Amino acid sequence: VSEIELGATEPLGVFDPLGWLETEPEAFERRRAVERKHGRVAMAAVVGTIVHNNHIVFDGYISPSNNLKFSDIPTGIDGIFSVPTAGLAQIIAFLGFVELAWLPASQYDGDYGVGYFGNDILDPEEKARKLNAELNNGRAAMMGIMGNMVAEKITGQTMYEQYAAGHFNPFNDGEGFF
Amino acid sequence: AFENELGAQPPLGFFDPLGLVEDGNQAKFDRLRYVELKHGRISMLAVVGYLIEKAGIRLPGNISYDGTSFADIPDGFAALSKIPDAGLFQLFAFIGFLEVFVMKDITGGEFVGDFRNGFIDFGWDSFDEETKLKKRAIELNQGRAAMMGILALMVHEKLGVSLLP
Amino acid sequence: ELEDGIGAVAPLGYFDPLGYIKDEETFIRYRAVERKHGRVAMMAMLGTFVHNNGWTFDGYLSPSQGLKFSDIDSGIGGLFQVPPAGLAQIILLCGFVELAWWPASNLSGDYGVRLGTLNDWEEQPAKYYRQKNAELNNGRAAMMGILGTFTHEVITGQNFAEQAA
Amino acid sequence: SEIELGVTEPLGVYDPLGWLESEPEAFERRRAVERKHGRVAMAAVVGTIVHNNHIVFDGYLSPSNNLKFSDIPTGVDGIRAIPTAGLAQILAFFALVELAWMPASKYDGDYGVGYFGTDIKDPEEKARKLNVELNNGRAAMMGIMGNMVAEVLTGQTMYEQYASGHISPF
Amino acid sequence: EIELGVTEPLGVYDPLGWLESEPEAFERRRAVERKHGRVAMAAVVGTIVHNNHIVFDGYLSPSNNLKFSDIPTGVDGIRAIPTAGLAQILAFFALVELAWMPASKYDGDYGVGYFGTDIKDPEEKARKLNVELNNGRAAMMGIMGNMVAEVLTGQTMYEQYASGHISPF
Ligand code: CLA
Ligand code: CLA
Ligand code: KC2
Ligand code: KC2
Repeated sequence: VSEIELGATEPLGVFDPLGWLETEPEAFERRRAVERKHGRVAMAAVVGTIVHNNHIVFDGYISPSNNLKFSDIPTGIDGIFSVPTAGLAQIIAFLGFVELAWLPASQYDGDYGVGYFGNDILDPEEKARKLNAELNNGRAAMMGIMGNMVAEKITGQTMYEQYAAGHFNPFNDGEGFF
Repeated sequence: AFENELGAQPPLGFFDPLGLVEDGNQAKFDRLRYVELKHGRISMLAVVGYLIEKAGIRLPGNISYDGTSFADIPDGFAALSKIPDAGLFQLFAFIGFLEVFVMKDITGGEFVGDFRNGFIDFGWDSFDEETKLKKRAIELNQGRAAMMGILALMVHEKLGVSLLP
Repeated sequence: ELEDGIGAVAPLGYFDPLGYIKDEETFIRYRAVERKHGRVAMMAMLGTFVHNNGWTFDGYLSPSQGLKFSDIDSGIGGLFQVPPAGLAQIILLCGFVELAWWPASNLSGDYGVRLGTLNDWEEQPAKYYRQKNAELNNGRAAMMGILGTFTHEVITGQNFAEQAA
Repeated sequence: SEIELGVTEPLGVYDPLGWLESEPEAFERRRAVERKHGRVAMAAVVGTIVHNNHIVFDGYLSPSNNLKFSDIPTGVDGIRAIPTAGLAQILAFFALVELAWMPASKYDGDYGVGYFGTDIKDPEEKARKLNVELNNGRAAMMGIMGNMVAEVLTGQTMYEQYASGHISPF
Repeated sequence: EIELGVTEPLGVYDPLGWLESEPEAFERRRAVERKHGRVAMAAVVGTIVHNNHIVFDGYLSPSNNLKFSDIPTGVDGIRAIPTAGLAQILAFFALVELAWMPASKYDGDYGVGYFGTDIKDPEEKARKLNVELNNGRAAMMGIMGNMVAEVLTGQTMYEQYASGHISPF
């Protein structure tokens, strides 16, 4: 189970339209590290957006000094920007501490001690299948989070508001080219 | 390096003013030719579809059980706003099914764009090699002409000027 | 356990600035003490989180004294509000477990608690090392946290639930 | 190890038709069909139990049609209540599933998911759980057919049938 | 097995000496002990559930106008079930006792394993088998004590605790 054959599954197989696998072989490790990192971050982001638009929110005040509740934070793109500056500073400080000490971003192979639910998959084919599942879900989540953000920007309403309004058909509505 | 490989014609031969394939990468040329042929087939379907949709020809019956019929659907981009949402989803789902499962090479073809897969064939082996190349060139050039034609039709729908008598 | 490097992780590895370790026996004694302290402090920290989150049982802790579970303080003085009979029962259970079921004389700290596939150590020794180090480090962090909680309640006079309010 | 799979007590190798000897080459696809039907029937039986226990989502299945999740009939007529777009979405999703992700042409039924994400290393335990799956699928096929026939003949869903007390057919 | 059930502080505890004498009956005696341990553990959990009033919402027997709440939480709860209900219980457990998980299988290994899997480590497997046996013994004693306490006091465990009648003095 080497890194070069991971992420090449059906139906596309080794899918490199740019041909960078054969002309830039030395940068593949860093590129796959970036791809896996983005995939994990985007999977977390997609789950977070699904949680937000379902109104699964904490009870209380995120910043009682600012008189701001968790429910006051928007469920769309502006939600992270609605957090107080001190809260954003704490979030980025903790995330940087994690990415520098606990899960060093310099660890390109992505093996941060833990495995899949804490277990190493001793079966080679099963290990490869689960790594490919991680990569494919990361790619799908990258596309999904990009689509969610772009759709929110274009429609001007969050995912929950868009779904409540019934704004699903891009053609019959009066907005945009269609 | 890329002369006379089905893109060359007597008026102009290998015509790559941008030099997008002049490097000589066979995989990139195959991808570009696949895109060109796919666009050409879609456009040569779209040209006749648009032409007979604007001519007033409509599929007989009702497009939906609620009462709306094919005759009520207008011509051009306005048609998409009047197709039932279930009907639009069914159209997109059928096209996606074709893209994912049907319109692809699974058994390996002798060139790019051959989707026969040994399942559906009308006797392409009856043609000789020159006739096969002639048919491929006809398909490709019809695809290019139809691409530009459907582009013109979609442009002039938005313009006040119409190219149809 | 010293040879396995248990408890020596990043950033500072084998960290004994005062030279307390002189042979294997003193390390075994100190590691047993540290592990018991870590387990107790982790339980204490989980208890403090539960208390200051307001998650309390419904009913009376001692109906004879009319003491509800909600009347117990969430601070360091909460346990001392438990009636002496209840404290005696708690001490009896703790003594029974720590003398018979999980005897404290077992300096190895291993009592056969295996979680099946969650401790697949016969084929994943890396899991064994990771879990031992995680247990020790969480115990150290919880010891520091419970010391800090006690210090906060002493210096401010108010429990963690109302110190953050 | 597939020919001896699904052979359990008290029947052992039960083949009254003699098709294990008449058509030995058709057994692979017949077992694949049996396993697929068993899985589908197990899911269907769980679905019927969930429906008749009135475990339904809150809201509208299709707000445009003003169709609550609770408005869908519990019995065999519940599939009719789903609008055309919903059925089209189900068909598209399961076409994708059963042609790409878990192809129906794989007659071994092994799609890489294992049993709760794991591969059973012990051959006897794996065989035992495969036999459990097959026997449960057979029982679920019989049960779902019985539920459908009982609803059709009685004219009422399982919830209505139990609530009315019409259990004994005499 | 012979070494199963041997645990500190008692070790091999055979006060009446039925291990060195008549050793051929040990297999069935251990099967009976394990069966009773499992049954008594289930019974103790059932009593705890009953007296905490975790009950199903509805009617146990609508024809008899009997609700799950009407079933006593003590030893009289099994007597409140209708005859048809008891017959259904007996039929289902005749199936689960003769066909599935036969009681004649004295080793107790019905293929379900421990939470669906086999314990690969022999030491861990032996330890958990000893845990099962000791918990079964504790639950046997506990269920007998609970029954005797309810019979003598005349009130269920919930009623016994709520009334404060804990000390029998
Ligand atoms: C003018 C346009 C045009 C031309 C010349 C071609 C030509 C070709 N296509 Mg093609 N195609 C087109 C449009 C066109 N296509 C469109 C619009 C689509 C999208 C629907 C496709 C989708 C498509 C696929 C998916 C595939 C082809 C393939 C082929 C090649 C094999 C032909 C074959 O099987 O032998 C045919 C042999 C015969 C003897 C012909 C039989 C006579 C026909 C069946 C009766 C029609 C007679 C009638 C007078 C014609 C009416 C024309 C009218 C519709 C305009 C051939 C080079 C296949 C390929 O590359 O395989 C090599 C392949 O896999 N095409
Ligand atoms: C990762 C997967 C994913 C998924 C499941 C969705 C899902 C959705 N997106 Mg979306 N999106 C994604 C990624 C994704 N997005 C990405 C990566 C982007 C770019 C960053 C976008 C950008 C985007 C925009 C800008 C919009 C959506 C919209 C939508 C919603 C309606 C989609 C629809 O009906 O369009 C159907 C479209 C297709 C199936 C694509 C086919 C396009 C072909 C090539 C041509 C079709 C046009 C053609 C000229 C007409 C042919 C007619 C013929 C079919 C008869 C739906 C919830 C729309 C929405 O919510 O508004 C109501 C909307 O406006 N998305
Ligand atoms: C350490 C874990 C622990 C266990 C395993 C355990 C088991 C049992 C059993 C079963 C064997 C019985 C039968 C029993 C009975 C009573 N318990 Mg325990 N009990 C534990 C802890 C506490 C604490 C902390 C308190 C407490 C109480 C009471 C009272 C109330 C008397 C009254 O209100 O007069 C009664 C009757 C409270 C109390 O002591 O009141 C002064 C109280 O504070 N218990 N308790
Ligand atoms: C098979 C699994 C499945 C998937 C994976 C899936 C995914 C998505 C996604 C992608 C994230 C969106 C955005 C989406 C949206 C809508 N769905 Mg799905 N859907 C599935 C199944 C069904 C069924 C069975 C029904 C249904 C419906 C609707 C309606 C209501 C329209 C309306 O307001 O009337 C809307 C807007 C109902 C229906 O279409 O009724 C007309 C209904 O019956 N859907 N659906």
